[PDB]
Amino acid sequence: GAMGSMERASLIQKAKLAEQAERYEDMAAFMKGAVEKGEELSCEERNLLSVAYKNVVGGQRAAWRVLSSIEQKSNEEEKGPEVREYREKVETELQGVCDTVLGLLDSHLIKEAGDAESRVFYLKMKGDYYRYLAEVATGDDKKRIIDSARSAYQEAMDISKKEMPPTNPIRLGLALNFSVFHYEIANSPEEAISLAKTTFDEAMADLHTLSEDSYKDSTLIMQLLRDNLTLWT
Amino acid sequence: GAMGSMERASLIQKAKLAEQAERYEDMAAFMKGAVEKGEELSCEERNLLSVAYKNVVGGQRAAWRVLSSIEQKSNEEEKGPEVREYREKVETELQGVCDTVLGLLDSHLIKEAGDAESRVFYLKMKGDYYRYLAEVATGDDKKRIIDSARSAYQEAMDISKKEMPPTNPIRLGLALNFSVFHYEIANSPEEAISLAKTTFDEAMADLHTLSEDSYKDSTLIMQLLRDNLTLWT
Amino acid sequence: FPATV
Amino acid sequence: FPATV
Ligand SMILES: *CC(=O)NCC1CCN(C(=O)[C@]2(Nc3ccc(Cl)cc3)CC[C@H](N)CC2)CC1
Ligand SMILES: *CC(=O)NCC1CCN(C(=O)[C@]2(Nc3ccc(Cl)cc3)CC[C@H](N)CC2)CC1
Ligand SMILES: [Mg+2]
Ligand SMILES: [Mg+2]
Ligand SMILES: [Mg+2]
Ligand SMILES: [Mg+2]
Repeated sequence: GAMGSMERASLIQKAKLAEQAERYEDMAAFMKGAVEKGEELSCEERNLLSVAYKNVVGGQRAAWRVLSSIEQKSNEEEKGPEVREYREKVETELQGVCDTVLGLLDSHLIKEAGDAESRVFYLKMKGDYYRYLAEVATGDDKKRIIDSARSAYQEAMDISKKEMPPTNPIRLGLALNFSVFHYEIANSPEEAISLAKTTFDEAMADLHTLSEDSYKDSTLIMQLLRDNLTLWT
Repeated sequence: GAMGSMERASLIQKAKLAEQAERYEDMAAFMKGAVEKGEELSCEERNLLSVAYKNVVGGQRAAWRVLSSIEQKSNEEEKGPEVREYREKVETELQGVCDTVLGLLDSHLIKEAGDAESRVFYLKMKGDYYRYLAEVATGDDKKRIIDSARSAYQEAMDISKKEMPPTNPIRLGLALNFSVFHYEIANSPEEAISLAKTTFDEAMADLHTLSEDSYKDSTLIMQLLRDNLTLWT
Repeated sequence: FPATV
Repeated sequence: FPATV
């Protein structure tokens, strides 16, 4: 793409600079360039990719929610088409970012990912970006978008339970996000709560095996599970 | 431009939505569209324009400072051209935003602004965006860029002192920013301090004339003058 | 809004 | 960094 002339290592270096500068759109463009070099990503590189797009789409989602709230209130004086148009503009940009990430995953990150840690990470991301599409979907494809998220999360869950310990941060983060999927997207709050609780309790029982540094990583995500459970119960 | 087909009123409405959504790049694009309709701007519209670009360029300046710091440290192991290249990329985008705002002011906001409040506001903005150019200037034109800022601020100051009371928020904000120009750009800290102190004291003496709401507006900016004075003395 | 990572 | 408006 626009990054085709830049060295892979320079793209990664610049992604790290962009992160320090809180330039997440640039960070994402650099990481997209790096992915498009065609080589597999290391753990650190996978995390740069995820951070960049999480921040970009996170900003878009927050803006979409503000606009959707304003639009909903307007449909409870007539102010014309502008609120819908601008919500649609932000929505279309959001969808474009999601399609970009899903495209990277499909061409060809997932198919080359053989190790559990990489394959679960990418399948989790696939679930996440279909979940963001589902948040804004209102038409004929809504059910299929929801099912695409579910299917990606479920494949990730199946691999994670076979291949990773219950405290592995990727396994924990996957469960956290799939539980949110159940609560917010699939209208399955009991499934959400059961998943969060089971994940927390199984992790608790495996903490004894960990170093101090691994313990810190795992417990941080466990706290997020507890935070959601507190919100939901 | 890209906004040529959108109604002026719709652009303004969308700028306000973009502000609520913290979408400042969109806000700026909408306001640029509105300016390019060719009609003068109301007070509220001038403030939308200024808010939008202040936020866009503010983000760019913060990123540039992070990158420049990293670059300076690298020139105190050799890591190649990437840090300079990426600082240059952000710098060029910053300069582009400044050139866009200065272009709006020159074509044709300033020349149509006859009332003191509008003309001082636009001349202050001209000074501000030349000041941001000066922050990153390192070459042959640095002195001329600094002088362009100074000249715009000075014209604004001259009109403000003739036409506005010492508590007027535009007069106060102009003085605040011109004082910063002196301190940070012109290497004139004594001028900066004298301007801030004189502006504060003359405003203090005119507060008695104000309503409660005007008092709140004026005193907020006076506090910023005091904050700078505290930083500098 | 619930926590995700 | 000093205050501006
Ligand atoms: C190679 C790899 O994927 N490592 C996993 C890291 C574990 C630590 N970590 C995190 O805890 C945060 N991000 C994250 C992202 C995705 C998943 Cl599945 C789990 C965790 C980053 C720091 C935050 N305070 C918490 C989440 C980074 C990834
Ligand atoms: C028509 C017009 O220009 N009105 C001036 C407003 C006065 C109040 N105000 C502010 O105090 C902030 N912005 C600002 C911008 C430019 C200048 Cl010259 C002065 C002030 C906005 C709110 C902030 N907390 C303080 C500065 C908006 C403009
Ligand atoms: Mg749509
Ligand atoms: Mg189960
Ligand atoms: Mg340059
Ligand atoms: Mg003087």
